[PDB]
Amino acid sequence: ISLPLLKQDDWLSSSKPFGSSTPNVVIEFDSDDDG
Amino acid sequence: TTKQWGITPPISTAPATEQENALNTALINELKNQNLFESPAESEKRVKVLDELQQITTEFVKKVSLAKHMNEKMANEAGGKIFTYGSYRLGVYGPGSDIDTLVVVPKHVSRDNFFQDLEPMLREREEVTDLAAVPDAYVPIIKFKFLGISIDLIFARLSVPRVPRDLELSDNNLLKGVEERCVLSLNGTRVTDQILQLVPNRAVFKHALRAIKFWAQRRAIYANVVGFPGGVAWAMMVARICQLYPNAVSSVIVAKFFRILHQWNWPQPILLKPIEDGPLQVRIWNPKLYPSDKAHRMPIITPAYPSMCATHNITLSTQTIILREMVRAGEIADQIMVKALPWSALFQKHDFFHRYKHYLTITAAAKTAEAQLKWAGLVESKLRHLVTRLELVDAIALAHPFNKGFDKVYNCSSEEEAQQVASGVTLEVAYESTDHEKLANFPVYTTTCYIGLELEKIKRLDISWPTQEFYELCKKWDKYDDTLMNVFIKNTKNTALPDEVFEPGEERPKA
Repeated sequence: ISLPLLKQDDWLSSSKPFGSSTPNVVIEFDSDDDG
Repeated sequence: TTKQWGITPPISTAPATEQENALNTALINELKNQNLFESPAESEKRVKVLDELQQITTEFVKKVSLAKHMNEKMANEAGGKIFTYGSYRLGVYGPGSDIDTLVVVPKHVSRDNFFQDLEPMLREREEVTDLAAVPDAYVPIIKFKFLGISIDLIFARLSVPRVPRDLELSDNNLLKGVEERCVLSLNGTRVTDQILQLVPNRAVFKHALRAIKFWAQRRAIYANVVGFPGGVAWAMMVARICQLYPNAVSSVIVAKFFRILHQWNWPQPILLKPIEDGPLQVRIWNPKLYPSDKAHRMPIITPAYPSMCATHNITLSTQTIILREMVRAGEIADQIMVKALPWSALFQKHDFFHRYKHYLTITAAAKTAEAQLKWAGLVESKLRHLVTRLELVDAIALAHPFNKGFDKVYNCSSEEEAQQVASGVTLEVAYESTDHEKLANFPVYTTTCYIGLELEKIKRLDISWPTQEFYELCKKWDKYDDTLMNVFIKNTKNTALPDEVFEPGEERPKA
């Protein structure tokens, strides 16, 4: 009868994928805007 | 003189001057001021605990032997001895440090009897708390805290039908009839014993290893799982310097340690004794015919058969870090020997978050804390595989892995918000900082590891291939499901570093 706790159990047993991923990219060898 | 230690004649057999012996007293006094010597009451407790675990092993083998229908005489003389290794048997260990134990039983006590019979013997024993006997996923290991003393017990099965109460694992013949998994286990205590016997003065070796191990920990070059040498590796490195200076004190060893090792012409390996061949026909580390052992950057070969390279995980980046940290420590070691610097100046903390311009943020997220610990351990284990793939680009000239990881707990509100936290997007969300499991059996628990980058150097850099391989390499784990766990990698500049990586008072890089 505890609706918040039932939503937690539905969150634990959830079969949906957890997050996703993306490719990374670093910009510039830093000749401009140096430290 | 009349003594020849190591595989080469020493550098100098000269005694310790009054200044060297006085600096040695200052070195030991500094090590004591850091609480690196535990206490006399706690070491006496570890002895009573080990003798208590030895009485259980006899009770353990005797019960399993009677179940195999052994006679009253054979089951009594079956025995079963427990050994120790690692930081404890070397005598170099601080307070709260765990005792790397090892149980030796005859072959009629299988690994199945190790988890089925010994685990209940420990819980019913009124002095064992927090027993986490994990069924073998890597090596038969059991962790608990007998009387508060943390123990890591490793199983080892010998083919000899009886194990006496006074057995020594020095004879190479005992390795026969033993599975390869249980051979590498015994190799842990065989090498720990061989180290303590190949050094001239044992007391000088222990004080020197205390300062070198401490210095390595204070500069994050001690973790083996990321490519830096381990405790046994550092022990063999200070053991080699003790051989070259037989009658020197610990302060002399530490001061000469950094100079000799960073000017050592690698990959000439370090050997505490001539490599001995044995009965079993297995690889014994020959870089002239094995190409795998040839590629070892800084080989440190264990003296016990079979001789293996303990520092095989070292990559190009870790090697450069070790050499550069040895150069800085050497210059400090030279100025403390002239009383121009205190001994405490050598144990300064690292400066990882101020050395590189770009840091590779690697986090591992999970829904529960039990799954988080299992998931955070695997992602860190596959970290050395990422730096090896990052070295192949060589737009990156250096990929420096970091020692530990930062655990933060997010308290998400909606189910759609937790999916963002589980990904690279991090909005203004509450993140509590924790250390380990909670509750004692929508929150998203994370564990972040970093990798420093020094760029070779046009307009942009794409590391999409190593990051994608790292994703599949972590998700290939058999104990994984994308419904609970995930892992992603992000970029971070000097100015973009979080506030957690800086202790109060530090100056963030402003560029």
